[PDB]
Amino acid sequence: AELACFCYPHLENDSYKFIPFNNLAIKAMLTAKVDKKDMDKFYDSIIYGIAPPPQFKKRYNTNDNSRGMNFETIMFTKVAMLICEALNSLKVTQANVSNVLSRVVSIRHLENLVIRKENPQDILFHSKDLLLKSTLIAIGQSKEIETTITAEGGEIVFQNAAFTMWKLTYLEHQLMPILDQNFIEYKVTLNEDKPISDVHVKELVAELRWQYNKFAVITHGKGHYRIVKYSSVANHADRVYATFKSNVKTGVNNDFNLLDQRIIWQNWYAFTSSMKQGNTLDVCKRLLFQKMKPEKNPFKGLSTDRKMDEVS
Amino acid sequence: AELACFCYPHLENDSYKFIPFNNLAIKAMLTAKVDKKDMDKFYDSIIYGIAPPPQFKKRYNTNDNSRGMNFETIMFTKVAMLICEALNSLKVTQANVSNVLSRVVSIRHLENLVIRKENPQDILFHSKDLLLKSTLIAIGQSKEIETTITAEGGEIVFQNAAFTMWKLTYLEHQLMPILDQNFIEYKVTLNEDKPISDVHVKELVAELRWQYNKFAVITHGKGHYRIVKYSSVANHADRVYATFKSNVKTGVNNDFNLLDQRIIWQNWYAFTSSMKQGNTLDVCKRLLFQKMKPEKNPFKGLSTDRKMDEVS
Amino acid sequence: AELACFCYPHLENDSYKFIPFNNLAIKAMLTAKVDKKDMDKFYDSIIYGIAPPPQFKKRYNTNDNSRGMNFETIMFTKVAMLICEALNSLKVTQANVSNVLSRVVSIRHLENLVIRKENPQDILFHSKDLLLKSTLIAIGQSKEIETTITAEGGEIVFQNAAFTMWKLTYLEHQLMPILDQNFIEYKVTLNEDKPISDVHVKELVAELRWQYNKFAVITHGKGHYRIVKYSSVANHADRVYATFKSNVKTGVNNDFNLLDQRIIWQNWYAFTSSMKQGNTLDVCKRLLFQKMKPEKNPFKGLSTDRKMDEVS
Amino acid sequence: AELACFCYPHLENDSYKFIPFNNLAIKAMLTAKVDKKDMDKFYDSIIYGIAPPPQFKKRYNTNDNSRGMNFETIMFTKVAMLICEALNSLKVTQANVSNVLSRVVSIRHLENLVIRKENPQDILFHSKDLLLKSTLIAIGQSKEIETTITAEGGEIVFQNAAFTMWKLTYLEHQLMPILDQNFIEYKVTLNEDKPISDVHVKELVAELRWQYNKFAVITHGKGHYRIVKYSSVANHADRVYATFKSNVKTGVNNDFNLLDQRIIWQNWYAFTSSMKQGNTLDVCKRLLFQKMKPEKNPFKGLSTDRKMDEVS
Amino acid sequence: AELACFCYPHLENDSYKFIPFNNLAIKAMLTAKVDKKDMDKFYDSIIYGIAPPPQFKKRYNTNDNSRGMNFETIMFTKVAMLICEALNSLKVTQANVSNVLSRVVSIRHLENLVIRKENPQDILFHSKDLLLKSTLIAIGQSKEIETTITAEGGEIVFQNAAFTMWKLTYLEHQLMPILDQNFIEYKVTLNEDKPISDVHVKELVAELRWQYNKFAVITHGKGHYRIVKYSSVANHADRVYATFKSNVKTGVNNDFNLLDQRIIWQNWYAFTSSMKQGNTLDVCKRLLFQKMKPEKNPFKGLSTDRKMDEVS
Ligand SMILES: [Cl-]
Ligand SMILES: [Cl-]
Ligand SMILES: [Cl-]
Ligand SMILES: [Cl-]
Ligand SMILES: [Cl-]
Ligand code: NA
Repeated sequence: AELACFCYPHLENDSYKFIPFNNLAIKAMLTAKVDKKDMDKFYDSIIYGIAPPPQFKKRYNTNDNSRGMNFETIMFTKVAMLICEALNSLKVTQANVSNVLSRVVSIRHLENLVIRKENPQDILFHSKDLLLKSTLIAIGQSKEIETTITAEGGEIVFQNAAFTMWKLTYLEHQLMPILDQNFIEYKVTLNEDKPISDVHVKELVAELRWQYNKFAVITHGKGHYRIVKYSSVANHADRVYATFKSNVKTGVNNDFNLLDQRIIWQNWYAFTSSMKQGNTLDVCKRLLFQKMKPEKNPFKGLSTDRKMDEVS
Repeated sequence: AELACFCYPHLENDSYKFIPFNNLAIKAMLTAKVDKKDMDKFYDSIIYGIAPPPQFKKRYNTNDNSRGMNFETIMFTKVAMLICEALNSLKVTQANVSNVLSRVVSIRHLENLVIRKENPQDILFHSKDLLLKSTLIAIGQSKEIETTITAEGGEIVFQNAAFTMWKLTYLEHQLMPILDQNFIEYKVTLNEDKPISDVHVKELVAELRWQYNKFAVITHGKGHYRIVKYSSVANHADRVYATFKSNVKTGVNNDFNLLDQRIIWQNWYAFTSSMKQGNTLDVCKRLLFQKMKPEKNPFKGLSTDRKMDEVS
Repeated sequence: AELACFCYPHLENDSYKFIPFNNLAIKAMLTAKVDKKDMDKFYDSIIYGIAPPPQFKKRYNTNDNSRGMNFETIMFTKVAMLICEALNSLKVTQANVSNVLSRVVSIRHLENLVIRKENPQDILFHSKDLLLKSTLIAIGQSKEIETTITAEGGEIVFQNAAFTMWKLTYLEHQLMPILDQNFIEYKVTLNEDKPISDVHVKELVAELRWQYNKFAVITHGKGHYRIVKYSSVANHADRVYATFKSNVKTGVNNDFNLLDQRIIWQNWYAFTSSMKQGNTLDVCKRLLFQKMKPEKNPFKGLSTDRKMDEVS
Repeated sequence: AELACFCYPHLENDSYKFIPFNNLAIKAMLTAKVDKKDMDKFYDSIIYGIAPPPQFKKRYNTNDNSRGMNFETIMFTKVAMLICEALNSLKVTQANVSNVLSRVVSIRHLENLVIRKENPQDILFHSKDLLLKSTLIAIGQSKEIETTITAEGGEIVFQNAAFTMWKLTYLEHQLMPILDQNFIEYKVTLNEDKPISDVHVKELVAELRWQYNKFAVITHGKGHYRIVKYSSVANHADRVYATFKSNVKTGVNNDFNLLDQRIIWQNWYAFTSSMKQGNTLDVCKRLLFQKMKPEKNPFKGLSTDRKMDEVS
Repeated sequence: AELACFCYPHLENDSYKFIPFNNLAIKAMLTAKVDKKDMDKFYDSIIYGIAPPPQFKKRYNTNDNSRGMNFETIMFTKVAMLICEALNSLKVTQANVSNVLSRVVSIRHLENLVIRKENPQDILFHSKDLLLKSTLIAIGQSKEIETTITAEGGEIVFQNAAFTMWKLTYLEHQLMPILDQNFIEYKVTLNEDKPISDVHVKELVAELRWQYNKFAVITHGKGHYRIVKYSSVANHADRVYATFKSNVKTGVNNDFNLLDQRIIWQNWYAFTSSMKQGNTLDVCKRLLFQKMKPEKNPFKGLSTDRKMDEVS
């Protein structure tokens, strides 16, 4: 959803402050009769303060909508506040305010950051610097790459010197949970920006082959691995191409990190490489469904080793 | 119930302070044997402080009474405090204290204000000024008219630039809930920001005809619309007439605002107009039960009437 | 779903007997690996008897399917038995068996018949003749029209000499409930095959206008009225045209009863008339969205009468 | 309610057989549009058999009515069957059928009889003769007086050679419970129709004065004592007088048994005596509220004896 | 129990400070092996501080004892603190220190004072002086008579200018509840220890005769009325005489206030009068069981007046 679904701008001095919507203001807006010309304008609930532009009605869950967010939960407020705190640190100017608020982001990523931030065990709880950096990355206001330290979060299920693997517990989210109960997804973030040894790569690949054999190892080009069911790959390709195409259109920074060819699923590496080369969706995407000549396996015997390890 | 059911006066210098009753003081009063001459006097429970005059026993729910209020709930205390705060701002004098305390008010309206006041999302939570105004209107100590901003509240089910429609949550009340489970009633308050446009009048009437076709649009003359089941119209008629009649008997001025003839149910407009002309209840109600086709042109003859006035 | 989802044929004498599937046989079939050539063949679970052809997998709810039926409920067995009892009375021959089982029917209609049949208050409980007739109508093996006596059932919400109105309680079904919690639908069946007086029509129309103003009065041409939300009409038109088109294709009896033009929604009568006249979907369907010149209202003042009735 | 609210007559051979209504038939009738002239006729639900005449609608509890009976409970069916069994033993004639069913009876009395007859400890369980007799008395088809053996029932709280005292547990009833939670009432039936010794009368009076001092001892003239709160006495006077008047008007002999003047409350004896003498309600009632000079009581110091027994 | 069951003395400066036992110190003491010589010495649990003298073991509930107090409840600690607060205000010296802790008091009376004290509605909550007075009276360290203001507490069930009647809720107590579920007792305290008008006495007697006719009105001579079941009177007599006899033998003054003969049960008045005259238990107590010549009824017709009030 757009950042504009959570907060509205308020001019103080030369700079804009951002304020969370009250959930009852949103609720009022959803029952409102509004002229077409005012669909893109902030809404006055009268009793509960300002509400988001009515054009965003479908971002919110109601009796007849389950494709939006549960804005009446406490997590909505927590996420809104997370966003506001980050935006407030930016000193957004008159010129940029609309651009900033129109950015569409992952709400689940933000709920996960709230979960990190509120846990006294977690570094984000103790470092406002890292919390802000992590949030800025999540709301499209940073050039920095998401790494282990700034990761959205979840449950750590594997870790070595170079990598941290997280289970994304989207089924249990309050604000915008995944509704398909068969959903399972992980991400692998890089611990440091530093050359990674063959040994540490091998360790990750061995874990992925043994423990997550039914998962494709892919990436959306933003600097981390996404571990997804093979049955979901086509959808990921659609999302990835569209984002890439759009960035080419708006001339926005369209840097796409392919990541390690020894780790990424062979077909996905082919699909994304062809995409970067400037091919159309159809040329790209069909590479996903093709059985390819198995590349020179950089790490033979990995699964057998894990197997023998388990037996002993 | 009378305001004297919630608090008692204490003279301090030149004006009164009002103090809420302890619920156990009321409970003791209910078991008390009192001289007839003392039925109208505030009661000393000895252990729990002053209590309301025994003449108001029937205002309180007991084993042999379910037609009063639940004075042992926390809401009783909250409503009593709301009343006291408003009354304390008035500087009530000896000349007026009896009249003030004898004013009968809607307890449900007051519970609804407590509900608004205690919600951080609601402007009443943040504006002592508006809270006082809203309360003063509710307890009959204001010249002001209830509007959206000063409304008793409830659930907003429709809103446009000119109007806010509220569902009244009376079934869920703690202090004096409606006990008939078939109860459904709404109210429409004017936002009163700017002059009203007929665009917004048409929108309201369309919502009412389409979504609430089984409800009569009426008013009790206090400046807002009441959306009631047609099957409850006769009862509202009786209540409205009694209040009107009583104000005539006593001497209080009857300000009955008829509102918009295009919005009010035609029969209700006729009934209230006849009432305002001093007709008996029997004559007024006949209009309620009469089949009646809408008035084409209520403004026809306005100039001719002015003409004949000049001739006279 | 197809009748073939509930039972399989077994040759006894010259005639076919029909036997319900065990739900664990179906469950086994859903986990089975089957050759393309055998998708249309009955499945042998080995342990739990015969199961339906694997081509019907999507008729059954599983972890990854919510668009089918809950075949593990007792209602599945009850419906299967209802079907078998009716089919067994037919003495289906070798030639017809495949045709009979391929018929797609409403499962909810059948669950409703089970609910009627199992209620000792209901005539279907006491008359095997009427139960069989009702079931045959429901499974496409009868020329008879569904009437009040043979109705699928539900809750009676209105009745007069000529009509019976039923609420379809699909939200509460066990086998294949409607999942959209906003669903509401009724049907009006004719009590007798006998001319209906203007008075009795007027009574129905008055009820529909007063109590169900937000519902379109339509029909699928099979001899009864369907009372559906206006917001669902376009979908009904799609379903109705497809069925009509298909029947023209297979040369199947394509009799479409328009029903009473004084009762049916004006636009729906236009749409279905144009359909019968042989027009395309686009010519037909667009009549639904057009505001038409209100036809000569056969019953003026109906809503006003009900209104005045309620007030008194 | 009238007997016609529970069953309808069906002519078999020589005479009428009474058959209980299905509760869904009643439920259908409540939704039915019926011609004015047919309001007093038995209603055909089509689906669920015959229903009571629509003129009796208010006898049945619905969403908008709480003053009737809960006809969807199993007790409705049990009461109906009890009525039917009694009526079917009478061989009612054509000339009598309508009057028999028009009789208004106590539904609570009937539920109590059901409670008696279904209890294997109770004599009514083991004697169809006594059961029929008890029921015929309750439904106004007997010249017999209700005694202990044929009592409606309840809980026995006192018993001696001559009397049995019952607590009427109307609060716990399923069909038509008393809704006032403050309700308490007892009845004292005579164990047999014989002269009662002074000693056995004195024993009853002693118990009433000691254990039930806040209760008036009255009678409705049907041969037993009713023990009711003094605060309900005036209401009993209204009901009793109303019934007495009704009988005199319709030429029915009241046969009002005053009962023992040594037991009945003095003011009640005066009231009913004045009623039998033919006086107006106003004149009779005036005797209820008259602090009349005590008659000397024929049982001195009964409470003193009980006190001393308690202390020992 | 003895005050020494709740606290121990600690000399501080000129006088003793009293300190509550930890419940685990008591629990330890209950398992302790102690010399007979030390049974009357305070016990050192080592772990949980000082404990009561082992001679008081039976005052505490354990697996083999249910006749004591529940010392592990929070009410134990509250009562203990209530006692200490009162004793500490006395500046007890070596002179009286031992007699103070030996005094046996009503634990239930003390729990009731805690219940009064902790209630913001109660005057004891706001006045430390009245709280101390009330407690000092309850623990036998005051010459003042218990009145309404200083009452132990309970539920107010009647009140007039002169009296307050309390229900003792001993069944619900935590520390040492009455275990006989048949228990019911009230007390009537004087609002002021001043002469009381005949009218105000009459009001009390009328309430007692009407609402509490099965209760004997007695007193234990300490300045208030106790309303007890007639079946408990003989036991009260034994307790009262034993205390009187004991006070005589222990030099302590009796000061038995017989209270008002127009209120007290005749037999109790005779018994206690005879007691005050120095007669033996046999002579005193037999007056309880004698049917006495009725005394001139001071207020004839009280019962009739209430009856008439109830009927109207
Ligand atoms: Cl990525
Ligand atoms: Cl109003
Ligand atoms: Cl149809
Ligand atoms: Cl009687
Ligand atoms: Cl005492
Ligand atoms: Na009828």
